[PDB]
Amino acid sequence: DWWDIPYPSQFDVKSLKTQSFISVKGNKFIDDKGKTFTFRGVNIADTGKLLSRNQWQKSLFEELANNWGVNTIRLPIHPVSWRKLGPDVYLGHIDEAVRWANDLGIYLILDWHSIGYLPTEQYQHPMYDTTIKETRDFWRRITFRYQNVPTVAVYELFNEPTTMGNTLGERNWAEWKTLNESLIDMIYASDKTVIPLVAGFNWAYDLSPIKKAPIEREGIAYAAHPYPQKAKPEVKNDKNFFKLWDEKWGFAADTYPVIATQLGWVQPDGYGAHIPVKDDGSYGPRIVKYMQKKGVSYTVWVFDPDWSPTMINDWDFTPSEQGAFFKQVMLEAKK
Amino acid sequence: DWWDIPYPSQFDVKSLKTQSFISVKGNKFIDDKGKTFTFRGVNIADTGKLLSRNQWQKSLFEELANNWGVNTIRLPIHPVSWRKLGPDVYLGHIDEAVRWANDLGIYLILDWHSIGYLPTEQYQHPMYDTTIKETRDFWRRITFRYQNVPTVAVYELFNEPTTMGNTLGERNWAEWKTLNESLIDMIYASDKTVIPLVAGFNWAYDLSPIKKAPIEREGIAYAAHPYPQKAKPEVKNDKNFFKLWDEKWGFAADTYPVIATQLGWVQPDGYGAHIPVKDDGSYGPRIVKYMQKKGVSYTVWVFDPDWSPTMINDWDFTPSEQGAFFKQVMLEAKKR
Amino acid sequence: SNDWWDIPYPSQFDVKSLKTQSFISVKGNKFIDDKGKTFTFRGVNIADTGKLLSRNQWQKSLFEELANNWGVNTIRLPIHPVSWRKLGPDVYLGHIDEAVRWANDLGIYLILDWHSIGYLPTEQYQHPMYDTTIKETRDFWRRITFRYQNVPTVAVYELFNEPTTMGNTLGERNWAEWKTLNESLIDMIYASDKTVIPLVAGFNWAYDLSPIKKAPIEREGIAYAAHPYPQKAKPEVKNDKNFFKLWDEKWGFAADTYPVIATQLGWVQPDGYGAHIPVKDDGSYGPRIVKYMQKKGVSYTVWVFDPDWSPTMINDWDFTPSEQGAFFKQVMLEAKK
Ligand SMILES: OC[C@H]1O[C@@H](O[C@@H]2[C@@H](O)[C@H](O[C@H]3[C@H](O)[C@@H](O)[C@H](O)O[C@@H]3CO)O[C@H](CO)[C@H]2O)[C@H](O)[C@@H](O)[C@@H]1O
Ligand SMILES: OC[C@H]1O[C@@H](O[C@@H]2[C@@H](O)[C@H](O[C@H]3[C@H](O)[C@@H](O)[C@H](O)O[C@@H]3CO)O[C@H](CO)[C@H]2O)[C@H](O)[C@@H](O)[C@@H]1O
Ligand SMILES: OC[C@H]1O[C@@H](O[C@@H]2[C@@H](O)[C@H](O[C@H]3[C@H](O)[C@@H](O)[C@H](O)O[C@@H]3CO)O[C@H](CO)[C@H]2O)[C@H](O)[C@@H](O)[C@@H]1O
Ligand SMILES: [Cl-]
Ligand SMILES: [Cl-]
Ligand SMILES: [Cl-]
Ligand SMILES: [Cl-]
Ligand SMILES: [Cl-]
Ligand SMILES: [Cl-]
Ligand SMILES: [Cl-]
Ligand SMILES: [Cl-]
Ligand SMILES: [Cl-]
Ligand SMILES: [Cl-]
Ligand SMILES: [Cl-]
Ligand SMILES: [Cl-]
Ligand SMILES: [Mg+2]
Ligand SMILES: [Mg+2]
Ligand SMILES: [Mg+2]
Ligand SMILES: [Mg+2]
Ligand SMILES: [Mg+2]
Ligand code: NA
Repeated sequence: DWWDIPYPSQFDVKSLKTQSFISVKGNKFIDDKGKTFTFRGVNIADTGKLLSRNQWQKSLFEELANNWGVNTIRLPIHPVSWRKLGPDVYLGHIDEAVRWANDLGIYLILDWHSIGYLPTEQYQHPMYDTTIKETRDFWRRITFRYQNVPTVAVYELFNEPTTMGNTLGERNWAEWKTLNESLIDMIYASDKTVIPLVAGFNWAYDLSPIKKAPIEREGIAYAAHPYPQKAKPEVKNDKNFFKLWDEKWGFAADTYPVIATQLGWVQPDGYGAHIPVKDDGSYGPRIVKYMQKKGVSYTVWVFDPDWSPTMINDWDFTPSEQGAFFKQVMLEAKK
Repeated sequence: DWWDIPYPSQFDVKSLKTQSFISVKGNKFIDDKGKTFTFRGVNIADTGKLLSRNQWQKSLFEELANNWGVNTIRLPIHPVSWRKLGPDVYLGHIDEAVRWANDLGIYLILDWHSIGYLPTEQYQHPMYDTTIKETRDFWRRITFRYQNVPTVAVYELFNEPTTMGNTLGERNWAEWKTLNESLIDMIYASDKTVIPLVAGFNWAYDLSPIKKAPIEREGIAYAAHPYPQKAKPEVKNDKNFFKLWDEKWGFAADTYPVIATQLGWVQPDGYGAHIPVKDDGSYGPRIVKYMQKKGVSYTVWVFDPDWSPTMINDWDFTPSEQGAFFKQVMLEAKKR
Repeated sequence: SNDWWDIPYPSQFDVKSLKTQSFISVKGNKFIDDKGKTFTFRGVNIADTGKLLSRNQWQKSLFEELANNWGVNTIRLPIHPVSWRKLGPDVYLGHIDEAVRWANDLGIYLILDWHSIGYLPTEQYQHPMYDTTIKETRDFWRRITFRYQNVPTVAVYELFNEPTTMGNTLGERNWAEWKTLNESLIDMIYASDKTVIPLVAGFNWAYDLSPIKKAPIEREGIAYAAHPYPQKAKPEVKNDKNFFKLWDEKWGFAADTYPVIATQLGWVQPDGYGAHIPVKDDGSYGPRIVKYMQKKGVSYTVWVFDPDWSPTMINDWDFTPSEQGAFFKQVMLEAKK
């Protein structure tokens, strides 16, 4: 009977090992000793995708933490999967990830993984389909459940804002800013320790609206998705890419913390190659140097052998080209 | 086939015996002879809950009208139940209630029983989940079906507005006022005889925004849900409670009619007792004294043996502590 | 797969499968073809695709009968939201593809009509068969516009059949709100295919265009809809002058400035099959509305070429004409010559 459906519960914080909260201070993330912190890690696939082939298991997190140098895993929660498993079940699996990550001393970014224009509720593909109501309810449920959990560090409100050339609606920063502020307010009402992560347009590439109209809330960070072909100089060299990246997103790191929550590449004739992820490989060192110099955090897309661009070519973790490259970067940074 | 689905029908007003319309005049409800009317009664449970145990029957209304002194029953229509039964079936059951109530000379308050913040479509619990679209459609359908029906006196638009400490959204009176005004316009386009009942924030406790920004429509009343622990005076007496009640909701009764559409208590150590309904029993006399001196209408929550605070222990109507108290209040008021 | 991550991205209609057929465009108050010649849409509604499928009447032979024997150059498809949901987008679009091929084979054009009745801003409607949301409406037009990019056969996107608040029982009718919402739909459509013709309707069931004099839709290439059923205008004395004047006041004036399509019109006898206000008439309306539209150069699609939905143009699927059917058949055959 519907009147017997129970009220929800909160994650048991006493079940966790000691782990520092991460906080925002100025343009930096800091730990609870005030030391500058950067998120460095990978995306994995949606929980439901992983479960379907029995790959949702602690051993995945152990591989990443022990052999790939990560301190962070981004979970791209697809709305269609949230519905298919159902909130109750999906949250039970996120609980597993919290325990696994906490045991390894690594952090999670929870990403509401839609692509499109939330104010008109139009999207790139049905797997990303959602509504304002459902998006708010997702964040309400997450915020309540993971109150006071240091492991869950960042709430990435809406993966990739885009109107696809205004075919989805009229992109309007004021409208999107207001909606983000509304989501932030629901979260902060419930847990002030979490870091909301806000994205710009052009699939989370273009932060330039914040130069004059930044989100008017404290404690937030900005996302950036600097895939190789987002910037399109004729002469492909460091100086030209840096000029273009500076203008569209890199400038943000001067004032706010930035997480490049997707980045990566595959050869133009490789597996799952498509605009804007095609590159000859020179992008790898370029984006890493750029982020290193600016102190930008990152999670590579994607530690999965099916979804592209892949970091691994099979579930024995055989590295792809970009996987081998980023593996060494992250291991060296962990050292 | 969908193109053969019929258009809706209106309730047959000739099926009813004579019963006065209730109307709003200034700060009072009145009947069709101008006599001041006070709604005094109870909530019963959602229709679907009652049907599930075969307790949706005229006998329930007879018990209340004959033995408990009520002149009003409030029906808390839960959105999840509206969906589960479906509109067509649920309306057929409301039609039964209308006939039963009319035959007994009592009135109905129809309550769209949600708890949360309709402008952001976020709620306390999924049983209350709704949308602006579904809420409008509920009122559209009700207004059409029950046109010119005196028995159905009050349309209580949204039971308990709350943002749960702004976890559901940012409470904003202007926005809420505007949405109620939109709903009222839909209703009044269809039936100007009905009384809309509008609620404030803090679970329909706080009407204070209306001091400066009242709903800009005539013929409405305001809800109040003055549970015992809503007001929290350090020193618990008539003076301090009356002052706090005055400030947040009682003042409204100076200017508009007010229905306390939920009130009641359970002893603090009682099975199932919770904030804000815990009380040592002194609230009963105090809230009744306050309401009586201000001429405030009321429907006790709840005449059900399961849903708390209960007025009865079982379906033989054994009164609970608050049940026994309010029964004697209502029987005495009916004789006055 | 039954796996959601394997669901393909959508595809566009194969424009190479089509015979040559001119695009129709808007220029001033006229429709024109690709030679610059003034074009007039003249044809009929048929029923919703799902209704027709249910009895195996969604057939090429229906389009052939109309094009070959009834003088039409246009068919309007009234896509009901409940049917969109019942068949599902993917399947419904596959059936629209059939219509595109049929119409192109015959050299005739389609008007695609998102066939709801009510007030989209509040998402409240006349009947559940018309029920929709802003989200679903936008998505319909997004999908349609993508699929039929660069397809001349598909000429007009009729955004929302019949705006009405039913005496403000559905919401407060408000031109500014409605204008803005139509502009929003147009922007999404134009971002995907600038060649299409959006068709915008006013209140009172797509009858009152008068608000456009000072508050027209602020986009180029727009046509306006009117549904001038016989009892919409109510002159005290029934004669040509009084009907023409009332028609010009509420909608016909629009044709002086913009192209207009009367996407529903027609009548039945007051004691006839399915008779109801506002479609009852003794027949004098037929010559009147045709004379008026021909003077103004107004395009039209009669409601409806179906034996079940009323007012009918035919009594059976052998195409035996009803009173209005025979009348309009003669008019359209003469106009085609
Ligand atoms: O079935 C089609 C195709 O799917 C490919 O995997 C997809 C990923 O490439 C895709 O990654 C994108 C992110 O979701 C976006 O946020 C970002 O804009 O772009 C990323 C790179 O495209 O994710 C989806 C799931 O969201 C995957 O389905 C397969 O690799 C490929 O084999 C297959 O043909
Ligand atoms: O299943 C949990 C619990 O349900 C209890 O019954 C509930 C009622 O107590 C509850 O009453 C509330 C009103 O609906 C609200 O408007 C008001 O704010 O607060 C009232 C409580 O003080 O109603 C719900 C249905 O809406 C009932 O489920 C049972 O009493 C209890 O035994 C059971 O464990
Ligand atoms: O089942 C009831 C009744 O349905 C009739 O068919 C309906 C059509 O008459 C109706 O046409 C209307 C248009 O849809 C509207 O846009 C316009 O305002 O009014 C038209 C009528 O004047 O369409 C619906 C589908 O939308 C049909 O169901 C049958 O003709 C009748 O026999 C039957 O009893
Ligand atoms: Cl519970
Ligand atoms: Cl576990
Ligand atoms: Cl964009
Ligand atoms: Cl803040
Ligand atoms: Cl009876
Ligand atoms: Cl509140
Ligand atoms: Cl406020
Ligand atoms: Cl008024
Ligand atoms: Cl109207
Ligand atoms: Cl207006
Ligand atoms: Cl334009
Ligand atoms: Cl009629
Ligand atoms: Mg946390
Ligand atoms: Mg484009
Ligand atoms: Mg009434
Ligand atoms: Mg008894
Ligand atoms: Mg076209
Ligand atoms: Na579009």
